[PDB]
Amino acid sequence: NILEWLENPSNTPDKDYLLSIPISCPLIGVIQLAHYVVTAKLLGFTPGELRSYLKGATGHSQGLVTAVAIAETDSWESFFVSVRKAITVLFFIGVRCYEAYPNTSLPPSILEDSLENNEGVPSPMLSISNLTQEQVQDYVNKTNSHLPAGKQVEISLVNGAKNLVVSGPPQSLYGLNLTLRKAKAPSGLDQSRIPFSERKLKFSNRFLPVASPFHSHLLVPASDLINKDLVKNNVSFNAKDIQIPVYDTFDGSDLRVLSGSISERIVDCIIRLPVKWETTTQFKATHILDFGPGGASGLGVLTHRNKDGTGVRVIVAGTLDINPDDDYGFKQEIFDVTSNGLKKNPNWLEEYH
Amino acid sequence: MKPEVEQELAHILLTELLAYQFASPVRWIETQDVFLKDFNTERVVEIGPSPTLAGMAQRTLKNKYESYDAALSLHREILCYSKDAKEIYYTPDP
Amino acid sequence: SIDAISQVINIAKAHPNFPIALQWTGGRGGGHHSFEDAHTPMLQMYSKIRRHPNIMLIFGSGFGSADDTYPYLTGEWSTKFDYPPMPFDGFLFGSRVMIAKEVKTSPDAKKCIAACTGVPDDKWEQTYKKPTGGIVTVRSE
Amino acid sequence: ELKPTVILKLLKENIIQMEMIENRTMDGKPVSLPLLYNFNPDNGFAPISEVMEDRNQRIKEMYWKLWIDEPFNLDFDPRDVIKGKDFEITAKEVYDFTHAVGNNCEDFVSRPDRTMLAPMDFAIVVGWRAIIKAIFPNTVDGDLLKLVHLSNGYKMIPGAKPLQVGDVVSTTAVIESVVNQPTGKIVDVVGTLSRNGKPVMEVTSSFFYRGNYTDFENTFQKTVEPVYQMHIKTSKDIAVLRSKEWFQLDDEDFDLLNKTLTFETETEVTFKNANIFSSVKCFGPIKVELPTKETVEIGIVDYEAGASHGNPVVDFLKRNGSTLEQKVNLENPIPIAVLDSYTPSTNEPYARVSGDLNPIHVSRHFASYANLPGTITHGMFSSASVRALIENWAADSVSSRVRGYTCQFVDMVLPNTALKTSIQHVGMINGRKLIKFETRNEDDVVVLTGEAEIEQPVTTFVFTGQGSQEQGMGMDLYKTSKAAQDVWNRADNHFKDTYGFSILDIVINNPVNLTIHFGGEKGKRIRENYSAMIFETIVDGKLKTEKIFKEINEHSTSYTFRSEKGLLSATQFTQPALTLMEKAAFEDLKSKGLIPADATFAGHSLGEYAALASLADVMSIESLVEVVFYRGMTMQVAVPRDELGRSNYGMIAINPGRVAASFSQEALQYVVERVGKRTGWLVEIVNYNVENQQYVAAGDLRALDTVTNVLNFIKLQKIDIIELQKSLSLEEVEGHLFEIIDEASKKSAVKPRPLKLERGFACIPLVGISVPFHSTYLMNGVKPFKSFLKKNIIKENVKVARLAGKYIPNLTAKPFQVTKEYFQDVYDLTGSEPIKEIIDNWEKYEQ
Ligand SMILES: Cc1cc2nc3c(=O)[nH]c(=O)nc-3n(C[C@H](O)[C@H](O)[C@H](O)COP(=O)(O)O)c2cc1C
Repeated sequence: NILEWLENPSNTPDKDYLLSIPISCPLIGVIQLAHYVVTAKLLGFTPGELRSYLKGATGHSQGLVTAVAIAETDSWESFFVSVRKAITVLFFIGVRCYEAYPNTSLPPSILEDSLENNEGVPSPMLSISNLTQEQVQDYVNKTNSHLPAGKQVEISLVNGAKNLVVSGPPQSLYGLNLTLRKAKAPSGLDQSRIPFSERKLKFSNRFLPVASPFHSHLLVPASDLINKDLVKNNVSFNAKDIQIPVYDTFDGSDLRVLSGSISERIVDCIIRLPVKWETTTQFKATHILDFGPGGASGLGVLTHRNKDGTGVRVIVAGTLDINPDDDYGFKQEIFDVTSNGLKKNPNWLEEYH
Repeated sequence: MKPEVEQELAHILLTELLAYQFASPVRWIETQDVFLKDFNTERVVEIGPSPTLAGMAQRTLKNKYESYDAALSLHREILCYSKDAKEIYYTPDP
Repeated sequence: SIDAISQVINIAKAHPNFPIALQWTGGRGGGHHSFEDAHTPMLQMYSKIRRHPNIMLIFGSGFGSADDTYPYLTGEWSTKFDYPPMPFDGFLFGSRVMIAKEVKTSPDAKKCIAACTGVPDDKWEQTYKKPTGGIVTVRSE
Repeated sequence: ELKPTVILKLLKENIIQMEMIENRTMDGKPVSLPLLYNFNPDNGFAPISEVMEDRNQRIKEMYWKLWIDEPFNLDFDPRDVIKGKDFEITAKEVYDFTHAVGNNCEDFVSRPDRTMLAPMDFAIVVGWRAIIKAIFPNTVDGDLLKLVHLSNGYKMIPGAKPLQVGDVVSTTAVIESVVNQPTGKIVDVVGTLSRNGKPVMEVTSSFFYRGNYTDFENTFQKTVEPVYQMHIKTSKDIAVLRSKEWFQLDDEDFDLLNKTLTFETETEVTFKNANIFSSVKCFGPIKVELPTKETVEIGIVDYEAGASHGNPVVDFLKRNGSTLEQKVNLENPIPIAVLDSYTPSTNEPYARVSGDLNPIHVSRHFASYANLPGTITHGMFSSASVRALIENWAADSVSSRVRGYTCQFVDMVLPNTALKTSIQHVGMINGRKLIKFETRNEDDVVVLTGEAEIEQPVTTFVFTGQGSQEQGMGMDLYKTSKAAQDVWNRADNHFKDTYGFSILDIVINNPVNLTIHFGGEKGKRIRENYSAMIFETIVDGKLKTEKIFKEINEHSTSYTFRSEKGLLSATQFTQPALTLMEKAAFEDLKSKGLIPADATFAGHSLGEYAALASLADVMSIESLVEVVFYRGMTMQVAVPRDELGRSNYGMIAINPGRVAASFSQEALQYVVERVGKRTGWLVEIVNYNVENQQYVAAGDLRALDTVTNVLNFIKLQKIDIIELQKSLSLEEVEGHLFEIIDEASKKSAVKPRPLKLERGFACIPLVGISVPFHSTYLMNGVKPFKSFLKKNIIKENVKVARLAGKYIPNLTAKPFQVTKEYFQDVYDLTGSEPIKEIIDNWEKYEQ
């Protein structure tokens, strides 16, 4: 009862309930759709009018869905079947992927230890920062060495340069976490009097706020089932109908140039295939608009720090706050009338030529 | 096999192992590996005056079980009757 | 130091209308030293350094000709490390000049300096242990 | 959807009828309870009165239709076994149950490449119909609407694996006790869920029909009396025991004097009146302690009495004995956690999975008719709900570990109540953690209380060998623990009375020297035990036997053991001291109930005797100190000695790591085997302690001095033998070090008589040792010991299961198994006649 929880906060279930995918997937999408709409309505545009100004769109993980659906959008009357398509996909992703691999009690001993070691509260997706993709894959290959097929962990997201995300069963991800715990170094080690080459790896690692192992072999079973379900309802995405490029999460390609089903792709693109985020953000643009979840903790800023010096300028569309750095921009720029609403990030090559 | 028969046999096997242990060498490395890896002991308790066989099993863990332990998320605990009374008898401080 | 750079950035906000020449030296320089790499710090601080127009970024240490120095001017150097082009505003030459006709460096001393085979940034760390290209580190009083 | 719940009308002859309807049934077809009331207008004040006759029967009939899938027959003997139904555990019945009670343990959730396990809680789903039937017979006439659940527990029979998704389960309920009390009737039922012939777990439920009963003719009680231990010390003691007609042993001639008896009793009683018993049976085996501390049946307790008033047998044993309880408290309770729980919004979910369609929990009009606070939550829910907490937090979510759980339903709970339940670690029982819990509600009333037995983590005991013995070792424990005292004292006595010394003394104050005196008649008894010390030596068929104590003879007045340091470090005493300290310590642990059942064990050289003694009671405390003591005398004698009693041999402790990071185990083996063959001397690797770090070699002192120097060379030379083995041939590097050997071997042969081994880069001399034991050197001394052992380790004390799979020897490094396979490996490592025949004709299978 989404409407109920909204009206009487008193009745809203635990974060634990709200976060598990079957209800969290669809809701997140509604949040994104909802943001699209405040931007569209407040600009004086139709859904499609907004969409026309776009060189293209793309989502990260489950965000791919709304990007596809957003580009199929034309007029307000028509906007709603587009909404239906999006959230009825997310709903099935959520319901079926949960069924495939549902969270089970963490041995309190593990939770205890993982906590007094400043790591997260064990979940199906670990995020490792400041390690080569190669470096990370190395440690996981080691960890996986000792485990059975059904307990193995893989790279789910290559969000960026030295930023990755491994995923699998929480307990085996905790195992990787231990093998890592010895290989690192206390953050305030002060290796300033040690010669550079000779110094020790400092790096960050934490569990992410998610109930399920996205982009892992744990979910492959729900793949065929979800699609079989997607067909049993109105949902499908014809390349004819998408009006602007929707960059494939793995390829970096367009989803329109596709022999088979575009629906079936983005399902397998969220459930089984990795997200090579930088390669999927191949495009060139002046401005990137972030409609996805979580203010400055969200996808926009991540992609921004990937691009920094290249003249791309990210704007967080869902949060009216203030950046002390003007590193990126918040909700305001999208609507400002002054020349103050047209900011661009430097391209060092040009600026300092 | 008949119970009485099993005894009789198992008996002489036991006495054989003990008699000849005298000459054959002590395969402790292989032994530790049996209970450390095949059995995956989490509490190995040494019953002796001082912690000699313990630090033995401890080195063995660092030397070989470094990775195994990590992945399989098994917390091992190595206790000597000599020095770790509290932990064996389950009687702690506050 | 990376912290040291961050300090200069603060002296910079201090008087935004004042020219500050941030001479980023490395660990591979002459005389006084540093345990620091010549690329890492700059590769890491560059973006922040560049949001202050009063900072004139100057790369120094390990340079001797227009040729090896050029890529740091193009901004092409930072490319080896999968980073956007990262161009510099000038260069300082400390060691390269010690032989010049007009430094007071003694005859036999200029002769000594030349005949030192250099060493790539690849292997400067070895100054801490062996003579490396005819150059060792040694600690002051 | 709306539906009829109650129907009120008249019937023939002025009888009000309240049709009380339950819609949630077994087949969807509504069931009904006919409540009948006499209307009578002649009593203006109380017109309506209830038809009481057959009232219980009508209520029973309706409960039957809801619980029992059988024909309504209330004609069981309450004494007859109730067979259940076979029951296959579907994957989904599990999903439903776990989710109904809220048990999110991964052991029950379908995961790839693992079979689904069923919660011990699930036992109630299986046995419910078999069990509940037990309170139904006419001879146990209750008002099922006033029925009350007191308790319910599950006990896993040892060795039985947990319920699985595959399993087919046969259930049997018997009804152990049915007694009329002041306040009401109590029925104690026992379920036994079996699988594939074998019994898997026991389920215990006790129910209560409140009310006033005179049913005495249909009341009976069986109880399992605790084990009584009795220490027959005196002669009148034995007399008093023989005085009782129920004391009945097999051979009346049995020497009770100085033994310890145990009485494992069951007393079966039948009531005939309020306080007076109708009959009292009391039977059980009488057992006697062996030296191994095993217990063997000696006879019977056989009591029988009509018109009794009390149990005489138990009263006797109470006053004249002690009561062995297997539960042993900790010193202080250790808190585990305090956890927040909730009861379900509706009860239908639990009712559906469990088969408890009792309307009390689901239909408000039934609840209200019974005068309950509302639609009470299934007590059985809270059992499973709380249990889940214990499972998670006390067993670290290892379903396997909880092997016992029990639950007392203190008070009722309504749906949507919050329940802080707290859990502490209270004590031990047989290696399992005893855990107590208590659950209070929002008004701080206690609602639940029970206990659980939880397996300890996988335990392995390793018993220490010689080398670390300290003066006073484990003497503190002698002062505090009773178990300890018994072990030491039994031994110390045996030593005093047969060899004339106190092992306690030697340990307590390390004596420089010690003389035995062969005094009077007892002095002379002692010295013969010294004079019979033989060391046999089978050499090419010939048996070269010598006296161990050369000098003790018919004219000796005393012997004297000597040691410049202190006799506690002379192996003949060292070994008993160690074995004793350990065996004592372990028996204290055993007494505190701290020893896991399935624990695996191993000992290091000497400690292997302590290990076998401690875990498998293969020998008496005295047999141990004996064997071990001779094992030491034996070692002292198997090597030729000087005037000053010097040795031609010794041991070196090596560390392949220190020679070279390259120098492997195969490298130390290789090097030692060459210096062995080359110099034609004796070096062999004796201790394999820590891979690539700690090894020990023994043998000819000269060969030890070569290896120690050969090694020193290979280090300063930086010789990677793993690399030279690739680049050169076998014969090539062979000769290569054969040369290195020969330059060092010259040097030590030219050294004085008993060469003094000195330190190395990776070699340390083991100061003390003089016998090359754990080499082949002692093969000749095998068959005299092999008889000594056989004379002290009797067939009857080797219980197979105590060793099988748990005991890791030293000869073999593989867990004891009595298999053709195993037997062969032993021959291979040893070559023994007794074995070879056995391997050769293994098909001695049939008696
Ligand atoms: C002989 C010699 C004397 C130096 N004296 C100073 C000084 O008084 N103050 C200062 O900030 N840097 C001093 N430096 C550091 C240089 O100015 C410059 O940072 C460094 O030499 C550049 O490294 P490079 O010689 O490899 O190009 C000296 C360097 C050398 C080789």
